[PDB]
Amino acid sequence: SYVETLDSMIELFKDYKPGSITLENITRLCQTLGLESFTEELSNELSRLSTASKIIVIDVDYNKKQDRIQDVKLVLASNFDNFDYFNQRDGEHEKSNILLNSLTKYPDLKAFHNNLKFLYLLDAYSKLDLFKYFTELSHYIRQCFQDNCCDFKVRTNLNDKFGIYILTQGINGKEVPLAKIYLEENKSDSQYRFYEYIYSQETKSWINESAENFSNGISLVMEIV
Amino acid sequence: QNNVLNQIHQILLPTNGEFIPHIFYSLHQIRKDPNNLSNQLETLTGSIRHRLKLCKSLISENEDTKDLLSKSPSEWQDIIHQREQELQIKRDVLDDLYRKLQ
Amino acid sequence: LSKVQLYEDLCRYEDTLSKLVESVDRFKPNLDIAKDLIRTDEALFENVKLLAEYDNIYRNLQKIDKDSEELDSKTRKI
Amino acid sequence: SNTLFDDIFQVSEVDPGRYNKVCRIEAASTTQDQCKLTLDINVELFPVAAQDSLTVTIASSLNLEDTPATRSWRPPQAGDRSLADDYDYVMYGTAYKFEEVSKDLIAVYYSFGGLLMRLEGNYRNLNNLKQENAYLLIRR
Repeated sequence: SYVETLDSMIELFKDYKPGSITLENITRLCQTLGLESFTEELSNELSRLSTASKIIVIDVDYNKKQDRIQDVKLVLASNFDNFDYFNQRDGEHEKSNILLNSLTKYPDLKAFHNNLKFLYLLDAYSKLDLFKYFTELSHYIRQCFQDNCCDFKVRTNLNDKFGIYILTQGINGKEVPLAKIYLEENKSDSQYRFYEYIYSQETKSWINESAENFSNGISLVMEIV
Repeated sequence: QNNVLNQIHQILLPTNGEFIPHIFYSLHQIRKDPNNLSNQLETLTGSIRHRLKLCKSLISENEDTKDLLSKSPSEWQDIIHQREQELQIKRDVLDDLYRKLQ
Repeated sequence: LSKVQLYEDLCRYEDTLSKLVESVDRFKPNLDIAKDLIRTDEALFENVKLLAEYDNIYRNLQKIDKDSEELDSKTRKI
Repeated sequence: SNTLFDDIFQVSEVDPGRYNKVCRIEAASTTQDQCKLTLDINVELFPVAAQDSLTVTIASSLNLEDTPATRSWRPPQAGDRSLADDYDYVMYGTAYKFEEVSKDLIAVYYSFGGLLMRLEGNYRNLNNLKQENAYLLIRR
């Protein structure tokens, strides 16, 4: 009706370009989707912005001099605190988080807005711990593609954005992003109880494992890059 | 350093909220109260709109910017490259005289 | 005004923002006007970047203008 | 053409005044406890009693098709389709005042040839009414 329409308008207005690199744009961007945030001032020249409701505690070390953040510190209060938030791709073994790259390289907060939305989707529907499920889904699909004996290299967190990227070795010898898989909310219906999918090593089939751990209205879908 | 371009450049992008952070801050303060007369977004976005009229006034009053912004960059490069040739031909019509006095 | 394309750029920027705030104030928002506003805003940003290029090459134009006129002055006094 | 404002009103009381043909009615909406109506009715053509439920509709035009009076009025022909066909009492008049009663309530004043009507409501359903000519369509 009226609330959903204005929510769609604010969603599109954040989806184009949600402000520039400054503290108050980050504050209102974090506040507008239902995350109350508190700002901790280290000094007159440096400040910290922290968001925490029940599990996820993200902190950015933004500076008022260099117009650039320092580090990203996120701590999970759930049962799995080893969540993968770095970039994993072939060429080098550098382990840098996505949020730092989005806040430093791009002068616009679109990638940061998408990452914050994805982390809210992980946090709000966590007794299916979506951090460990998203971490282990890459390994599960890599083992599934190993059984198919075809070259489909699986890498995670490409293009400064979360997601399980499925790439194939082409003629040029460089991995080409054709399509990535990720967890996307379905607004048409939320009653499908999403299962923790396990791929069998022997009988090469997917067998449902979820019996009590539950996620609300989520699905694993494909989009074309 | 040309002036009117400079106060244009720090009048639409001051050294922050460019145009849209102000407008989504306005429609964010609308979220607290949708049921009051003083909740018109036009009231506080008029400051940005007054900045837009200031931009109009500064670009309309100046005429060198009127020709500055009217031509394509490759046009600018080719006309400066055909404006260096007459100073070059003036250089050679002085240096051949310099040769002739020797 | 009719020769500088940035002028019409902020003209239909003002148009899209004005009818967008009118539509949301009348409690009937639309999507196509927002897409048009996005299309105008991106072109406004490349217009700002090409205005920066215009700015630098106008410094170049003024440099060659003043050196050309002083060499013309030297030429006619000679 | 389309409905500028539609609501169902409960007539609180009907005041004859010092008139024989025209009565001033006081009505309030059934859905809202905030949108109330004062209206003059030719009761010989459309009798209204107290505690009557009237569906009050304000429209910019009577034709079913959307807008593309300054045109001379003509008597309706046979087979003419209009928005008046669905209602029992249609009045045409001029908006002459837009009053802001409170911080949230706005008042619209219409004059149907001297038959005045004062419409209250919040501004999220009366915003379609503007300083123009509107048809007032009433059915019981």
